[PDB]
Amino acid sequence: SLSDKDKAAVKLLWSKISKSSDAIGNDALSRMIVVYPQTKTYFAHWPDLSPGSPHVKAHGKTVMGGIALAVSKIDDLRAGLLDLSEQHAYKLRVDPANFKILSHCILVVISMMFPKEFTPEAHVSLDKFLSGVSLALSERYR
Amino acid sequence: SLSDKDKAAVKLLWSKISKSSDAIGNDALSRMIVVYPQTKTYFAHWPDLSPGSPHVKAHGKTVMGGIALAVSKIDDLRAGLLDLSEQHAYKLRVDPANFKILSHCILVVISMMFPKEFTPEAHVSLDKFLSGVSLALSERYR
Amino acid sequence: VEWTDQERATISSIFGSLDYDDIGPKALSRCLIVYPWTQRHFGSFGNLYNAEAIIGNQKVAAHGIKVLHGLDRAVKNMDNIKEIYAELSILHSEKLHVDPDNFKLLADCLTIVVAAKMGSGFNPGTQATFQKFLAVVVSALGKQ
Amino acid sequence: VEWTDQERATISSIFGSLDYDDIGPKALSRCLIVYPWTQRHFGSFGNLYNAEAIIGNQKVAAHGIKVLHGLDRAVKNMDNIKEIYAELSILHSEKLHVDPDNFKLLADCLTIVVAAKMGSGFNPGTQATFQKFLAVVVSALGKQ
Ligand code: HEM
Ligand code: HEM
Ligand code: HEM
Ligand code: HEM
Repeated sequence: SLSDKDKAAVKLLWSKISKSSDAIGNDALSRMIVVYPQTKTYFAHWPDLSPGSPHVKAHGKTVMGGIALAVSKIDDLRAGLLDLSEQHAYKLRVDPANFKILSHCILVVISMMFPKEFTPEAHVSLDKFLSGVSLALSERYR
Repeated sequence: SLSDKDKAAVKLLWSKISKSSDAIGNDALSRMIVVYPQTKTYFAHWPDLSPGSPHVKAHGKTVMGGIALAVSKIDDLRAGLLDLSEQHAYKLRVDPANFKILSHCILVVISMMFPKEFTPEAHVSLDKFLSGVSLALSERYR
Repeated sequence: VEWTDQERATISSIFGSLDYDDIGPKALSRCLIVYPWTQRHFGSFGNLYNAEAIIGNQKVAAHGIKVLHGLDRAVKNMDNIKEIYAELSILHSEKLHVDPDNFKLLADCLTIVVAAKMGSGFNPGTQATFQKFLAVVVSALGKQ
Repeated sequence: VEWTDQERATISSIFGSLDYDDIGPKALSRCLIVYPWTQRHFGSFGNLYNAEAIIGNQKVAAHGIKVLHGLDRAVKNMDNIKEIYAELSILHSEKLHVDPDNFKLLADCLTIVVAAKMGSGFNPGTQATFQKFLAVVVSALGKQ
């Protein structure tokens, strides 16, 4: 569970990075599909994610829009993200082993793009948050 | 021909950018081979230049080392770059239509990486310089 | 020329992201500084003796903004560019006597100014589509 | 594991570029903050009650530097990693009682610290090779 300090930390970091959220999302998805090639099947329909290809802001905004939703619903992630759990489990059938993978790639991108703001305190709170998001997303799978 | 102001301008810009010269070189070569695909044949032997692949500092340093040479020999580019003209014309047989292409891609990279320092005055002097380098490199072709 | 949906989106995305009142004056002024013979048809009253004078010239600034607005018609109708620019091509050749080579020089300066604005986002594929689009426009304008 | 020449070069390049006295303390301190059960085997005398205390802890800083120096042996001999780490694996299991899971957590923190240092240079392929290398090391160390 997220403490009030954690929730404050997540909101503060988000206030600093949300303006680059399309870029964060594109960068995280692109590295996920390369580093973790079992994931390419989920995004082969978005060939813009191939390195070197022009960036589609709406593709990055998709995933980071989910994170923005989670920041707004940070007091009750399970209820907040229940529809997105259904989408991933039923509609898309994303293997749930991948939520922790995308989480890691988001942390890597944030560290690369915002090294001053991504302190170890920012990282622990954001990591707890993303564990929370991944568990919420995993709710409908079984 | 380069004026004393031009030579000063080129030296000053070079003093600001030379520390990133491996990165400049890699970025310029990689975009050249994508934007101008007739050039891929020259660099297919360096698969590191594919977008997303790990960067080989020595590959970027190759081309930008030629530019560094040219900055040191800026009072007499034809004599300074004559050996590199022979390498490109005879050893490698690079089509000389490509010197102006790589020149443009170097300017694009510099503009992307050093937008504050790449003023229009910096650009005119650097462009004249790179026209000079391309002509020097073209010397041995016919 | 043939255009894919991906390419049409990229061009729309790039141009949507630009502040034409900033980028236009920057591109034309840069062209008049790097290729100073492109001053030929400006400075009929004032002088253009250095970069500060060219960047300060109001008519040059205004025209760089007109160039960017002029490119909008092509952004929105990428498969009719030749036809769209037929009247502006006649204006620039028959009335203004602009050399057709000057359009290629301006296109390069615009690419260098857009690259500075987009930073690392101006990756190889982005540059490829952007330059393809300008090349089509340059070809339509440079008809005599 | 099999390694290509390209991969061996990348690992050499990444590690050559790092200041171990800066990156080592950063990676271990970060691990003790993000995964605070990894304090278990530190703080035998002083306390580690917050991030400032952990980053200020001299023994933690010194050990992060030892971790980076320890990775050098693998950088230089990528095809014998299991054998190279056999004595340090015994030390960390039999004498120190470090959980083998803790090596994976430290590897993630090291990747996040190296990504911050390399910036955009830490592209997808670079991350792939770097994480493959750490994974091999983690597998050798985490033997009981
Ligand atoms: C932090 C974890 C994640 C968040 C916050 C997230 C968020 C979202 C959002 C908001 C959508 C849009 C749903 C809609 O159309 O309404 C989406 C779609 C999608 N997600 Fe995720 N997602 C996450 C993880 C994953 C993972 C791990 C994968 C695959 C490895 C995945 C693959 C997809 C795919 C394929 C779509 C459909 C995209 C499209 O064609 O529209 N997601 N996700
Ligand atoms: C600004 C223009 C250019 C400069 C300053 C430049 C500089 C150099 C330098 C210094 C070398 C190393 C020569 C050596 O081994 O001693 C080199 C090699 C090479 N250049 Fe260029 N070059 C230029 C343009 C081009 C262009 C336009 C092409 C092709 C489109 C090209 C393709 C090559 C190739 C293929 C090599 C061999 C690389 C290798 O395998 O070692 N160069 N160049
Ligand atoms: C994509 C390239 C370009 C576009 C879209 C463009 C567009 C325009 C437009 C919309 C006008 C106003 C037309 C009118 O009177 O109603 C104009 C005027 C003008 N353009 Fe361009 N132009 C371009 C390139 C150039 C270049 C390269 C030059 C010269 C180097 C140039 C020189 C002029 C001049 C001198 C006028 C002023 C005419 C006057 O005072 O009556 N243009 N341009
Ligand atoms: C790649 C991973 C790691 C490497 C290369 C590494 C390397 C080393 C080395 C070289 C030493 C000194 C050995 C000696 O006494 O001569 C050491 C000591 C130690 N390591 Fe690690 N280590 C790693 C991971 C970890 C982790 C994850 C933990 C705990 C979370 C840890 C806890 C310790 C402790 C407590 C000691 C001190 C033992 C003492 O005071 O005698 N190590 N490590």
